[PDB]
Amino acid sequence: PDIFNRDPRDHYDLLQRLGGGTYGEVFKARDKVSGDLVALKMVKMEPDDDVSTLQKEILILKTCRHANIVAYHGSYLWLQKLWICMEFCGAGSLQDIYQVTGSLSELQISYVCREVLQGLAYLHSQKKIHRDIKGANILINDAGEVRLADFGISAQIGAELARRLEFIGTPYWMAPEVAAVALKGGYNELCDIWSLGITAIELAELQPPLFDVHPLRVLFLMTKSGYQPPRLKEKGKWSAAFHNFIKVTLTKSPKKRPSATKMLSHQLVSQPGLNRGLILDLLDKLKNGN
Amino acid sequence: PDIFNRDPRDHYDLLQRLGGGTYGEVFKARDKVSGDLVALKMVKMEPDDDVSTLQKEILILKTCRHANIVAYHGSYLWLQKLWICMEFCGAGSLQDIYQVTGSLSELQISYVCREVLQGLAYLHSQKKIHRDIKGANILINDAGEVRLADFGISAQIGAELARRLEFIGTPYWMAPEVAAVALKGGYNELCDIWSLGITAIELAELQPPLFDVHPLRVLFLMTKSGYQPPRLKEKGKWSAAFHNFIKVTLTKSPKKRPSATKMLSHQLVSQPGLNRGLILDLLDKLKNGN
Ligand SMILES: Cc1c(-c2cc3cc(NC(=O)O[C@H]4COC[C@@H]4C)ncc3c(N)c2F)cnc2c1NCCO2
Ligand SMILES: Cc1c(-c2cc3cc(NC(=O)O[C@H]4COC[C@@H]4C)ncc3c(N)c2F)cnc2c1NCCO2
Ligand code: NA
Repeated sequence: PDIFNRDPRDHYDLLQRLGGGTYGEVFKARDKVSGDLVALKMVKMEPDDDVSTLQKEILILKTCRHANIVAYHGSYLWLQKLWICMEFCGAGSLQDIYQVTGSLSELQISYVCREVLQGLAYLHSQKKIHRDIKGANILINDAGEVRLADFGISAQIGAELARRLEFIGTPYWMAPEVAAVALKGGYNELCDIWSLGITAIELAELQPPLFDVHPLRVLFLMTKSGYQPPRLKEKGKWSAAFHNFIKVTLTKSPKKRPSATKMLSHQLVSQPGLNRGLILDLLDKLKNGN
Repeated sequence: PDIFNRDPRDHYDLLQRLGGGTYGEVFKARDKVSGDLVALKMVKMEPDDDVSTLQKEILILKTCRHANIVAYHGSYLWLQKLWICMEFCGAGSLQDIYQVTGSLSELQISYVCREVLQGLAYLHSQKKIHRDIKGANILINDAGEVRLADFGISAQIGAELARRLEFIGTPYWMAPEVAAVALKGGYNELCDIWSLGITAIELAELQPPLFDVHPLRVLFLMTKSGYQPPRLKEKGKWSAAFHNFIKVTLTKSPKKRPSATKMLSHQLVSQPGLNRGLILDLLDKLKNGN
């Protein structure tokens, strides 16, 4: 896959850290030669991470042509630190945008959901799971394309699972079923479908349900037997299709939750009038206001 | 249950913390009146905590009279902290002991296994799961009795989760199945039967299996398909019954792992001659070598 064995700072200059920690170590950078702006993500490499596996995963990312996946431009290995070069989105995430433009329109939310579903179906078709669908992780590039970042690499999943070990504690005494559950963490492809439903509410109300309750209490609320899937709080403001999209995506039982493929036949994401223009208006509103 | 809503510092002199963090906030203290030594566990309360659930949970521990459960002496609620008064064990945990005496004999381990099984049977009958069966959490009072601690109350569960929130992330977007797993769902009480089998090995070799391996790598191995349940290293050193005890307690599938009650019929734990005299000898060995 031709992963560079060079210090990426040999070719780029870091300008700005992105995400405030929510993205990890991700930087806005400038191609020294061409001056092009890119995003460099640094995935710390453990000695255990087999570079043979890395090469296979990077090849998959390099050959990706899906319009809803963040563009891969190359990668670097230097001092056991893997760097991935991708497109830089001046607009950033949808969270960066609606924090300025405000509530997104139903059609705009519909376009976003359709595009994210298309991307989710591509990831799921590779037996990948995103696990963190949310406004902060859906990116709008300068051309108005909705894209998800594909970080399906063992070194990244290993880092996430490294925090999961600090969460569950020491494993030496754990039963196999406890270790298996803790490892998977309940994450399954259809969990991205639920997360998208929540995101649609986030884009519609500028925050997810129960955001006014501190996390610990929400975890106990979510896991009550009678926990009910959230809904939009302003009925009249939205069509029956939007409400139904939420109802269907936010199915409590994973077995009965529809896949990304099936969801693409839903009225809200199949309706006429969904075109890139909707995002170009949003970008205009962000750059120039009212 | 009469949870005294007075300052417990008025009735006890705090002498020294216990456990070095593994037990949380625990203090060896003295009753200012009777002079008896006690163990106080300080649980951080949330301003949200439902006090009705707390009372219902303390009454159960108060009316507990099981010989294999640490006695409950009373509790205090003060300045957003729940203090639980219990008996104090001058010898500490089996871990604190075998780190000085060396490995235990098969007969001593058999006695510890029957008593722990007795305590587990009680907790499992209450729909409670210990989850932390290990030498560090098996206490030995001066009389040679083996006792498990019953901290099966919501305040403690929330207390421990609040400490681990930094390692799991925000929950607002998580699907129900993901939230359920993060809150220790997905397995049975039989996981304690496994943890005791590992503990039996721990008491005989001073270490759980694979202790010399990185906890992350261990987890991966346990989840691997062909994972072999651990066994005792030196076969000749132990009886056929002890080996079988390990074999059945370390059954891979939980659907086939016997219950605490069913294990109490195993030869190793139903053999005559098992009494606290075995531990009183270990405590003597702890006091003056040999
Ligand atoms: C989303 C993500 C990324 C990631 C962020 C990017 C941000 C931007 N742009 C941006 O942030 O712009 C704002 C700052 O300046 C103006 C805007 C307000 N561009 C490209 C990115 C890119 N390719 C990425 F892969 C990297 N790692 C991640 C995640 N999700 C969580 C798991 O780890
Ligand atoms: C085990 C536990 C406890 C707990 C510890 C106790 C320690 C001692 N004694 C002791 O440690 O003595 C040594 C240090 O000094 C001399 C000895 C070497 N006595 C009574 C205890 C008692 N009743 C407890 F409930 C409290 N919270 C816990 C756990 N397990 C993890 C979850 O939270
Ligand atoms: Na062993």
